[PDB]
Amino acid sequence: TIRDEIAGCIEKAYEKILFTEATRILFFNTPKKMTDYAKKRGWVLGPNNYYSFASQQQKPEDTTIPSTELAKQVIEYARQLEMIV
Amino acid sequence: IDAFRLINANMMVLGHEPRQTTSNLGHLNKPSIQALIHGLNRHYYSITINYRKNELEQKMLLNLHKKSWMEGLTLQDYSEHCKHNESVVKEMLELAKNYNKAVEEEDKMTPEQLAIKNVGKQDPKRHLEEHVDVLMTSNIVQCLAAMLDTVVFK
Repeated sequence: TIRDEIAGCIEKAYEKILFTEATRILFFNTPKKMTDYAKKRGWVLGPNNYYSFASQQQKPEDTTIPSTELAKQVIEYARQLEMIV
Repeated sequence: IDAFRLINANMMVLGHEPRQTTSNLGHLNKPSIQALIHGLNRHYYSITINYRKNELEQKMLLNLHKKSWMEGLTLQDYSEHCKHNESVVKEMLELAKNYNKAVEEEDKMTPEQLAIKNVGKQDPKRHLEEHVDVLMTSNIVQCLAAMLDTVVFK
């Protein structure tokens, strides 16, 4: 549960890390567990470095889940102000 | 609607009073006023008027006056309210905020003076709260702002 704890917190701002410090922290000096992490995980086994890929959200379409959750919420405001029985 | 019927003068030796289906006469005396109508129950006896309506005509007058007060294609004026909600509303929102400061600092004197004068006696003077109407205009603001997401998106 610490092995997958490093394998969870790897994906953060370790934008590049040299391999033998990950050998120190993870465990197992030159294992096939480096194949396990570098293949079951991402962190492309390049030259002496687990490389960090990039991913984005953009908040593009939504704009609409804001608009429809506001449809829900203001239909609710109007609904409770609406009541009369 | 008001309709009438003339009586003679030859038949005042005879009576004037069979009045079948008695409800109509007692109904005639209620829509009614005057001293002169009371003087013209002679020479005049009225007659009941009622109304039968075609459900075709009733339903298409309902079409007209519950649908044609909404306007053509029906999106048009609600998207025009959406045009109002980002260009014109903020000016009357400034008017609303200035009213809901200026009226308020003197209507906070009102429960004070309710504690001062009596338990709720007669009307002292001019002003009132009047905030409820301005809040209903603000409710118009929020409902037509809700219209923005619905109309503008999709």
